[PDB]
Amino acid sequence: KLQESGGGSVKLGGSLKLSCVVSGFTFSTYYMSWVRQTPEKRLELVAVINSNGGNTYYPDNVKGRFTISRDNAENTLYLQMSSLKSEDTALYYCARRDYDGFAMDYWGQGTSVTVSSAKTTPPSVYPLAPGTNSMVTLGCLVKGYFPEPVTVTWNSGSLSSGVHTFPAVLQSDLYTLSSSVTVPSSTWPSETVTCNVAHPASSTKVDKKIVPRDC
Amino acid sequence: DIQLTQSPASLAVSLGQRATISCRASQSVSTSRYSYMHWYQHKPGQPPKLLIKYASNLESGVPARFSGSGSGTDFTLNIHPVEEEDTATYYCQHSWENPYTFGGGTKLEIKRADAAPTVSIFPPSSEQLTSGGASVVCFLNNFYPKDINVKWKIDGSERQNGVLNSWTDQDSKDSTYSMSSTLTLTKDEYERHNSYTCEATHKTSTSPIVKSFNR
Amino acid sequence: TPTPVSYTAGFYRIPVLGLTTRMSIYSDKSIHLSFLRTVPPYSHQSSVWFEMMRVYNWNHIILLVSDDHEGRAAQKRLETLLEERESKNKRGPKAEKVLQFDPGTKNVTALLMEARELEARVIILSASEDDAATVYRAAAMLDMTGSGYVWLVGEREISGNALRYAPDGIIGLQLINGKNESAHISDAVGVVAQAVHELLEKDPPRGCVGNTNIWKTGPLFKRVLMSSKYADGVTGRVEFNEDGDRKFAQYSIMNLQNRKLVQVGIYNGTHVIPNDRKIIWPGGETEKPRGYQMSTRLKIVTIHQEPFVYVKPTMSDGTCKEEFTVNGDPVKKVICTGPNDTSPGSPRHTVPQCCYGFCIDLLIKLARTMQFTYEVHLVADGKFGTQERVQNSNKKEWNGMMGELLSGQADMIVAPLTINNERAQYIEFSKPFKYQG
Amino acid sequence: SIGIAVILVGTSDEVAIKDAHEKDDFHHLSVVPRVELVAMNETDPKSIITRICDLMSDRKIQGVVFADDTDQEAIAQILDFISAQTLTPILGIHGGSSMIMADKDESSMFFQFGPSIEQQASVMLNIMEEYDWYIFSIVTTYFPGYQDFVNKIRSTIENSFVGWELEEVLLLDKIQNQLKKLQSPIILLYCTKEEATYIFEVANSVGLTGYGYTWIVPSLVAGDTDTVPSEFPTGLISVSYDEWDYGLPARVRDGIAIITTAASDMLSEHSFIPEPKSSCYNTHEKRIYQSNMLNRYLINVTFEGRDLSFSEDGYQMHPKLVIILLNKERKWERVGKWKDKSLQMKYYVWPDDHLSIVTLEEAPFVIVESVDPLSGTCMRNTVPCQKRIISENKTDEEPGYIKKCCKGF
Amino acid sequence: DIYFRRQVELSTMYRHMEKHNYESAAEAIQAVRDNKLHAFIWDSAVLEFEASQKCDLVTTGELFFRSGFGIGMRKDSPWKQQVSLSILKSHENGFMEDLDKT
Repeated sequence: KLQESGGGSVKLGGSLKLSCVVSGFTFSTYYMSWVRQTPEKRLELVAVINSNGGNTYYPDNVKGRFTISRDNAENTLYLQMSSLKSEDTALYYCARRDYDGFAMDYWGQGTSVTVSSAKTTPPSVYPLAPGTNSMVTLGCLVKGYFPEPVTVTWNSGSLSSGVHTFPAVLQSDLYTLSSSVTVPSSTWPSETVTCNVAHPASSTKVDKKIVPRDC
Repeated sequence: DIQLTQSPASLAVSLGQRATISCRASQSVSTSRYSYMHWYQHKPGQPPKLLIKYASNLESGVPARFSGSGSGTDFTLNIHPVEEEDTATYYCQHSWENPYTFGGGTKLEIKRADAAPTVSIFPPSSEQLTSGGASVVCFLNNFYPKDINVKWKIDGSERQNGVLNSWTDQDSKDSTYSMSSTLTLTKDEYERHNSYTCEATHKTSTSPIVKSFNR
Repeated sequence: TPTPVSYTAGFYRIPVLGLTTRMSIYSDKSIHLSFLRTVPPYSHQSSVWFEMMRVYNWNHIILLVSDDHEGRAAQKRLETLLEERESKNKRGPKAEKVLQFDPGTKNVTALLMEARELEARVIILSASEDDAATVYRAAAMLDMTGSGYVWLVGEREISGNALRYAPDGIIGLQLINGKNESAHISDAVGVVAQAVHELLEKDPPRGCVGNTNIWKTGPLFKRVLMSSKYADGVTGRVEFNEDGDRKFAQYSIMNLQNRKLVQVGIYNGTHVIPNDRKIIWPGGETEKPRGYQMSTRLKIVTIHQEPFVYVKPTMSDGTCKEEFTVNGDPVKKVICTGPNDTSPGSPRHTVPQCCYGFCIDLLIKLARTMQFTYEVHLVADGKFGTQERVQNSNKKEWNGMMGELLSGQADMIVAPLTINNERAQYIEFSKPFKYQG
Repeated sequence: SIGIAVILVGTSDEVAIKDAHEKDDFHHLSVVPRVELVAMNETDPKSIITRICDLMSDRKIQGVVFADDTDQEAIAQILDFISAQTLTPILGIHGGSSMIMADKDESSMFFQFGPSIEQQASVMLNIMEEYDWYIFSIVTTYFPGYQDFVNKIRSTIENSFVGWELEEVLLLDKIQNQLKKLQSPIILLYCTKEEATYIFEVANSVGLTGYGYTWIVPSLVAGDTDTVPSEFPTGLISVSYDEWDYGLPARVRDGIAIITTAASDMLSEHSFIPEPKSSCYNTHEKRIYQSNMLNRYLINVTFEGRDLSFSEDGYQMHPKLVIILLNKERKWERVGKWKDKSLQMKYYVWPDDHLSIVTLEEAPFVIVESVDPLSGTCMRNTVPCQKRIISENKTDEEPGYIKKCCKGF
Repeated sequence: DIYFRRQVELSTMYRHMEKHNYESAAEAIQAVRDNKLHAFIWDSAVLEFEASQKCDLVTTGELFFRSGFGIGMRKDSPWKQQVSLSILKSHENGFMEDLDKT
């Protein structure tokens, strides 16, 4: 249906062109708008544009900050952000297609934009694996890096098994997290696994095997 | 502008019960023939899909257990029956002469499966000490409700400082919430203690569930 | 329904006959001038239900009106039908309570809760079949599908969306089956043939080209078509009236039998003829129950008026003070649930107070006499209540005690009942207990 | 640019349309309201519908503001059949494009100019309470909105102090006998103006036109004041629309101002202009949206003080009406001006038995009474008693026009 | 109020009654004791009982109206039976006079 993209890490006052791909419909038969969803569960509706762009609307904070544009051939209308601040750290979606129809009906999975002035860094991942082995937990500590979002999957994306990814506290603007899965102790005192601590905003994919400290 | 107020923000009901989801406005948003609103749903990992139009009008094939009504400033929704698949993130968005105000946002819990979870405890490893931190990891996935009281203890000392939380959604296959935790220390305090333990209170645990390990 | 095709005919006026539709908006003689119909709109079954009294001698009904022109017009037709019994046992239709249907597209329980109280074993209405299917499970949850509850719906039930259905045994009707298109066409051909046999007693314009004048001979042909009686159609004698109105004086009566419309009988001119094969009821009965069960709870409203009523504040335990008479006998107390009204406006307390005076002991003696049970209330208005005009609706409405009793919200009233013509016009009265001036 | 269309069937006054256009002072413009058409002396409504398809082929049209120099409510019914069906909001200021009589659709968007029939009846109550006359009959033909009309008038009479106690209604859906049945010094009537010639012939046959009785009609059957039938009697007063000062460049500028203000709310608050349509049947796939397309900004508009709020009657809520009197030469002569619930004074021509009466205040035989300002100025059983305005003796001391009410022995 | 609205002669005083209308009977009871009000119109029984109980209050004339007190019943109620007959029975033993003695 739809895919909002073009996100990533950006500094305070920086620039970023957000992308919004049309997937499977004609594009100039309705009205467009764009929303941003905060991690604090607040709707930041960005802007309104027309199918010819003849009706561009911003709210007051978007006035003087952000810019909307059209790509009518590729059907991927863009939002060009500028003078970004920390309240713009949010997920970002789109909202369209009520067919006059002056509401909006199609929202997507979207992308994430974060606005912080810290330095992007690859993380330090170190395994958590007990050794009896009465109660076991196949985890890892990921600590001292930047930025969010964080995608920790296990065994190269083949094990779902209730992954529990952490929110952050920020020690010297390089935050720390953790990650933890438990398989039972009947199948793992020995069967070593890998772990994909993939941070897309850091653009890294590290590989750390989960080896037990004791037997 | 007309403002939307929704209650209860953390809805916890049982299945089969006619669950009432109220929405109160600050001004009448209707006329004789129609009204401007749209009520909808999504999972937090899912794209938003439209559910209810203008006060009540149904979209594509939602289960018809949901039945929304209300007019003027009041708006309701009857979920009869409730399914286990309703752990959703949702509200309605005000559109009456202003398609910009959005609802307060209520969240879904399911009062069905109260349980006591299995707890796994492991202090960090030796290769984990190269990062400088020390995270004693926890794990819990069989319990209701979501927000629990997590305590930690190191040789009798209360160590609520530096406690990381991870509350995830309740499983749609189990209706039980899931949580993992870490106790973030430094690398010097790890080589002086051995007993690192967590505590956690639920509905089926009058006493906090304590699990101790000897490092 | 091709509406503008009909609407174009209203300028170069053409006698038109309607084949299919039973919509009551086409009966409007202001715009739909010469638009006759082979089938009457659905208000004819209100006349069928006015025939249904003194079929089994039935005398109580509570109605639900679709908030639309259809239900309002059917209500007007049955209201004009109920203006009878001008002689010269008085067991005719007397319950006659009206509620509203169309806002029950979501919730009907506020109406059904009132419906289950007021001694109803009655049929109610025809409705939209979707909300009819909602009230079929709603009233079954409220247990209105019982044995004594007589149920009849009408024409829109027969549609397939009403199959969340109708407890087994509920009467349907078929007035005009009529859907032989040979019988639809050729009977109209005979009607217009008998018409033109008098239209030969000695020209419309060229359609929609410049001339917009009304062909007056069309409306002059309307009075001749007010005489074209065709007594020998395929559907029998074809009749008419001023606005459509086939006047088919026959129907056929069926009820459900495990969702099978098993025919119970027919109608013939003036004879409702039951081909009595099987009599089914929603509780699986075979009798013909009627009336209701008479209740015994009476909630009497009043205002504080010494020395008839002595509203007094109760003690800390909720009971009254054990006060005596002049001979040491205690005054009989009744915990009277008043309104909020411990202060003018809306006080936070809504406290049941005490009750002494004339009418308290009088009502206690009357309850011991008539041997019935007992409830109490006080009026929140505090006024006797006049027929004050409601603003911007030109309707004069009573207040006070008559704001509750004429609204049906209250039972019988003991009061300082000052008697006039209007209160006797709306409230039936006993003989004067205490003569006054 | 916003394609709008104006046509007045009959006029030749394009320079007034250019003066109403006047596109230089428009500092506050939306997308440009282009408007151009040509007139055609044709009453064929199917030709009008093919011209609607012609405007949709011209691809710019969304709504029109047009009229005709006839009195045909049938085309207003046609508008209710068609333009109220599809999309079209239409405002019409002339004659039958102003006179709406049959109904208003519930899914409608168009609107015709003029006040409500009960509002006009309220104007008649105002002027007849000024002249202290009382209707003691009523004759009325069959017309849409008649039972509620007589119910509203009678229910207004029931709340008053001095009312019109009459001789209840003779609905005319023995004509000379039925018109000889009711009698009144002042008679309130309604009849269709095409039938009113025959009805006034019957009234002349029964002599009701010759008894010194005055007849008051509403404006909708008081159609255009330049042609009166001879059987229409003399001395008839009526309240009507401003035919004297409200012409073409006022009405076209008012329509274009209402349309552009509805635009400059609809494309500004919501930043959403609707799309113009191309077909007259195949455009249905997007005009199914009985939706946010339905205008709320249409019912509340003012421009340079001239308000326009209108209810669901097809009539506005702030009308400006004049009161005209039919002379003996079949001439409608303006005698009074009715602004919003107020009257004007200048030409109170109130009209032998007429005898002058003088008196002096001596108790208890005389006025001990003021005039109540609100509820029936002379209250009950009290003749209005005019008094000379004793002013400064350089202007004229006005006889009358400060009044009291005489009770006394 | 309906009686004086119906009488066109009493319409002159009816506007003064509109000027000084009252919500409850206790207001008109206290107001003549505070001498703001000079007259209050009411049914005879309450006025005789209050003049007998409270002093400084007397009634001046006679029966300006003549009426009685009934029982309110919704129309065609089956309990219109025997209610006036029970009134006659309370008349038969003088039970109304026992209530007056009470």
